[PDB]
Amino acid sequence: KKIFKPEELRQALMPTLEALYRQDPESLPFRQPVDPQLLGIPDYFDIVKSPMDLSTIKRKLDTGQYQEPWQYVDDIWLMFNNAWLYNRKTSRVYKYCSKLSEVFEQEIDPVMQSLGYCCGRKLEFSPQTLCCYGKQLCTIPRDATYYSYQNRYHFCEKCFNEIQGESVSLGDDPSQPQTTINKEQFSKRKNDTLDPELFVECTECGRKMHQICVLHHEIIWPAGFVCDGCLKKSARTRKENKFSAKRLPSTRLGTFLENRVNDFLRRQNHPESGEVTVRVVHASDKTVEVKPGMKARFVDSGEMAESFPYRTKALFAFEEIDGVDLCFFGMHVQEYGSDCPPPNQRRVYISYLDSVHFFRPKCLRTAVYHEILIGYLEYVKKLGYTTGHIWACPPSEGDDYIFHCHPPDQKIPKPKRLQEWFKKMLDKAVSERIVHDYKDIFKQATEDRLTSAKELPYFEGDFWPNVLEESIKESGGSGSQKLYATMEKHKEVFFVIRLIAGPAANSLPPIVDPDPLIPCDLMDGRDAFLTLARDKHLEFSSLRRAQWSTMCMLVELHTQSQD
Amino acid sequence: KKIFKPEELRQALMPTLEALYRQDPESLPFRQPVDPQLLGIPDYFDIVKSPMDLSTIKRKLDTGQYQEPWQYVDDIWLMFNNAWLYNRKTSRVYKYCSKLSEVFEQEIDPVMQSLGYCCGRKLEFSPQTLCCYGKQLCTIPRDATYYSYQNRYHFCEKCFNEIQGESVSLGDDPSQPQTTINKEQFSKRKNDTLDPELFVECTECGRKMHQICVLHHEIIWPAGFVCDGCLKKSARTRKENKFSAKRLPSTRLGTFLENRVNDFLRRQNHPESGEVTVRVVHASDKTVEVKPGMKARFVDSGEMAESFPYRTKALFAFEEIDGVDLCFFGMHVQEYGSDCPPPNQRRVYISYLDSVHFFRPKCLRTAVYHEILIGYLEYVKKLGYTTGHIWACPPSEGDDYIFHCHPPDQKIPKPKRLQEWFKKMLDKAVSERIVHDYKDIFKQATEDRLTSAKELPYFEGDFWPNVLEESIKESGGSGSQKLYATMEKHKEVFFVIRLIAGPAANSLPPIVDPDPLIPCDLMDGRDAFLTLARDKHLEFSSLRRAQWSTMCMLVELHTQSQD
Ligand SMILES: CC(=O)N[C@H](CCCCNC(=O)CSCCNC(=O)CCNC(=O)[C@H](O)C(C)(C)COP(=O)(O)OP(=O)(O)OC[C@H]1O[C@@H](n2cnc3c(N)ncnc32)[C@H](O)[C@@H]1OP(=O)(O)O)C(N)=O
Ligand SMILES: CC(=O)N[C@H](CCCCNC(=O)CSCCNC(=O)CCNC(=O)[C@H](O)C(C)(C)COP(=O)(O)OP(=O)(O)OC[C@H]1O[C@@H](n2cnc3c(N)ncnc32)[C@H](O)[C@@H]1OP(=O)(O)O)C(N)=O
Ligand SMILES: [Zn+2]
Ligand SMILES: [Zn+2]
Ligand SMILES: [Zn+2]
Ligand SMILES: [Zn+2]
Ligand SMILES: [Zn+2]
Ligand SMILES: [Zn+2]
Ligand SMILES: [Zn+2]
Repeated sequence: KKIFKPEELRQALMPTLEALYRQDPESLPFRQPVDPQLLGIPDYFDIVKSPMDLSTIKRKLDTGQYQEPWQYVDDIWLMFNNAWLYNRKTSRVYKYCSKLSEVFEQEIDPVMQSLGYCCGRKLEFSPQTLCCYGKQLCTIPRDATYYSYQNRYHFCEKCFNEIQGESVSLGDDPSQPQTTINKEQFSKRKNDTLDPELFVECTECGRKMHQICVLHHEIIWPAGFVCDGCLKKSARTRKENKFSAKRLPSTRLGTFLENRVNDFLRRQNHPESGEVTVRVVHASDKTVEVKPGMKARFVDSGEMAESFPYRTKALFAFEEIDGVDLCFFGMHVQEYGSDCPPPNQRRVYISYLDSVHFFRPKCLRTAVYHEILIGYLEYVKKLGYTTGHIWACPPSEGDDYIFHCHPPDQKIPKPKRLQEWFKKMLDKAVSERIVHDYKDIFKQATEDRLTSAKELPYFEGDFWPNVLEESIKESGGSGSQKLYATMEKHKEVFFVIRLIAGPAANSLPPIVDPDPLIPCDLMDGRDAFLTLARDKHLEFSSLRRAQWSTMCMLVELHTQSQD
Repeated sequence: KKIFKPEELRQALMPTLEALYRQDPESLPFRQPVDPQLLGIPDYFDIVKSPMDLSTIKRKLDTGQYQEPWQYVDDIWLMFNNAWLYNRKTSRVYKYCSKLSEVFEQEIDPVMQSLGYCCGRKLEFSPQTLCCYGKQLCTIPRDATYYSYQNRYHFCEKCFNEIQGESVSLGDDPSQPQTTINKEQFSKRKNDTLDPELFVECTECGRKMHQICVLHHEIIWPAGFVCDGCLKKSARTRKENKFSAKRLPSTRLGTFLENRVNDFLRRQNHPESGEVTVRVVHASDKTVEVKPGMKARFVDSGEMAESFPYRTKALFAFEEIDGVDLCFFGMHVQEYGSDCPPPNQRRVYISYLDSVHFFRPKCLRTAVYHEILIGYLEYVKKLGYTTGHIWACPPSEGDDYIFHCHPPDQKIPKPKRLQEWFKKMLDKAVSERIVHDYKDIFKQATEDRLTSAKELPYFEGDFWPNVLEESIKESGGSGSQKLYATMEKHKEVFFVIRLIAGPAANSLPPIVDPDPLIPCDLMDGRDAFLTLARDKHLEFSSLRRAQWSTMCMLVELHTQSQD
């Protein structure tokens, strides 16, 4: 019901238009309508379907042809966009248009906020990286050229010509079907699509606002979105967000971890700090099956179990930033209890761990990650797990372990840095008398005097079961030939962590998890959360997006159980 | 003297050569000598004046032709650049070489420190931009084509071709007459010159180690450089550096500022922190002379003083990092005491202010800057100065206020940030009862009810003297027509800080500096330090470089006073 008078707009908007005029000599190609004849370029109007310049925008602002502020922002970007679509990253017009937008990004935000809006940015989702289907490590970066069929199966232009002739094997994904598709049936594409961010309208104002900015979810507030401005003018606020990190069900594991982190934070008494919530959101019983090579060498002759049972758990840590939950750490673990046979007995394995670097304060981020991890080791140690195993291997270019689409400026560690990061955490744990000691897989195997692949712990998704299949094949049926060699080669990447050692490790009681099972398909393994994020445009790439993603993650965790 | 056994060099260096070999398929074009025939590229043996590859480097490392480890590092980088030059970054060959180099960067550093060297990086100083002579604001970027006479006068590609007639008038540079020079007598260069870092030999072991890495100065330790290892082999260490930041002569002002900062760090109790040393390294008395325009309008009239006397000071803050001094902040001020006629009477002005972002801990950096600023404003108040002035404006791209060549990842704030930065600093000083109030120049002029330009503080180098020249000139003789308008246009950038408000001004005691004069040509204004740095290749671009520059800066300060 809010009416905007054409003179209250120019009162607010014109300053930021003038600030674009005032840039000598950067605004020249924009000050008056582009005239293709007067610059000799007949291929202009055919490339720019609807053009814009500075005076056209000014005329509309002076006459009164802008109903609402976004129309003015939209034209301003239209003008920039045409200008980028013609010139290259190399010319002068481009450089100029960059400057104006750069200047405009600066002025528009306060002004738009003056008018009662969330911001003044034009916001879109940069094209995600896709999975090349040929190599299995192959990746498709933004702007690259790729081939799709039914928008499922995409191929990197290199991988695609590495195919035999014109017939492509495809859809080997679920079950038996080997549907064979011809090359002619594919779409040649550029991974360059830009989806805009969505707006939500205020049911009292009428103002378009960025969904992600105002954090409005249809499930949490089904009455409809009411902007802060309107809420303040009636001395009221939003309903409580019942779907919070804090209100996720508690478990002993979570309570233990968060107490540790929070106690740690208190002793620091650092001023930017806020309390950390830790929640276990998945817990289920699984079995890993020994693969066919190792099964035929060791299982069929009864030297090794055909499978090992383990519990898998997914846990996340959250912090309140600007009065809103943000998810900053995640981890999936595998726990092989006392009922599991050798050699996996009483071992825990960290499948995957991951983070988004928005924890406040930056100063204590690493230390908190170390605290959560050391705390996990301390928990399972008390219950009776004797040993922990960690495969320290950073994700490859544009892969994400748990959180879809990280911030562009959250550097990923190289192997050395990651290995030293783990050595630091474990050294801490060694000095608190929690971890007894640790060694790389090779020094450990020597220590334990092992002589056969069958003595190596065998975890779901780990590196060793795969290399053992190759070992047995390549060596003609042996299970020891290149074992110590392979262990040397990769040694500094494979941490083996002794929580309980010596004679003490032999006369221990049964391991009992006081926590109950927690079914939750969304976090059974890591692929579902990644898919959910890919599917719903969730990103962890900026604080505001991480906040919204977190908000959605929670709504999913809460509405999955209740039915 | 340490000749290396050829065996020492194989069992240390091969792991890094094998690491490059291990890269399938990224080392394929580098495995064999480039036989231009087999490929289909004729011009190889003319552009690459010497080819290099992994087979040849393997040959030498096995036959012991490598005398010292740096030859191996050169050949590795010989090979990389050869391939990096012949292709552009578009191709496949170039990308491959880039992965290779990153692998080598990751492998070589531990290996070289095992061989007793500082590091294994190949280091050079990237060219700095140069002043174009034509526009007098024109600039020559790295890699841009340009023209030069002697090594003094340079011209951008376009500027040079935009002087018609084929003769150039160089010699605006001195106050000596205007010579003229042919166009044939200029050199066509490219700005692609890279200077290697210098090495220093150890007088015992004989290894080349990077000067900047081991911080050896001919003047500090004139009995030759001895490496860290050789000192550790003799149960002895380097003679105490007598040219420290700490041993710079103290001042009552210096001591006041550092006592504030260090009390501040003690109260914070943050476990990363080092002590801060503030020293004033320049104090000279000067006078700013009213420029021609205003001189004619107001001075000859008898309405305002022809020139104002001020004291100028330069003060730097240092921190101990890895046991070495690092200069991290710098400020020049202009102090207009009680002997100074209006309107400048009892006003301080911050000429310039700069920083290098390596202060530990990061999370206290901004606070410490503020404590220094709030400390200065508190010191001048207690001395009897009523009013401080700050021209909040960040440096242009590629420009440096005080420290030459900043780190590439030290973001420079945009105006709205820098403005908010001074507000946070001031609000704290108002919280602390030190600053009474502060306002923008336009609101302050309105309160003081000013009516004429003769009433505005006239500071050396500040924005207003220049703009007042232009205003009188364009208005045809008027002293104050655009005045309030001009002040309004830039209000947000000119801070007016009131230290003593109201009645006090009428009869405060005279202002006396308890500190003596510190003559120091190097720190008289900002140009001499920038110039020294540009001349001696001093940079503040990394921790190691910034440390070396601090060492030289400190040597230069210590050896002007003494003869
Ligand atoms: C099947 C198969 O084949 N392969 C595999 C099998 C998978 C095995 C799974 N194994 C595991 O899951 C256990 S190890 C994996 C670790 N997880 C990740 O790495 C995910 C992404 N990384 C992160 O979330 C964080 O980086 C984290 C590792 C949590 C630590 O963050 P941090 O903040 O405590 O330290 P920092 O990151 O070094 O940064 C701390 C400082 O170092 C800086 N820094 C970091 N990296 C770099 C760099 N590369 N260059 C320069 N600086 C750099 C960073 O900027 C920063 O500065 P500051 O704090 O001053 O701002 C598969 N399934 O795909
Ligand atoms: C003649 C004429 O026409 N014109 C002029 C006339 C001269 C007038 C002279 N006036 C003055 O001397 C007074 S104005 C002060 C200007 N001095 C400088 O600007 C030197 C370069 N800048 C700095 O040394 C520092 O930035 C400093 C100003 C000390 C503040 O450092 P900081 O660290 O406390 O705050 P932060 O930098 O904002 O950073 C604080 C956070 O904000 C971040 N940040 C900073 N800038 C940006 C940015 N642009 N974009 C995004 N993020 C950004 C930064 O990375 C960071 O994150 P974190 O702490 O999590 O890492 C002439 N003569 O040429
Ligand atoms: Zn918004
Ligand atoms: Zn491909
Ligand atoms: Zn509203
Ligand atoms: Zn801190
Ligand atoms: Zn070095
Ligand atoms: Zn030029
Ligand atoms: Zn030596």
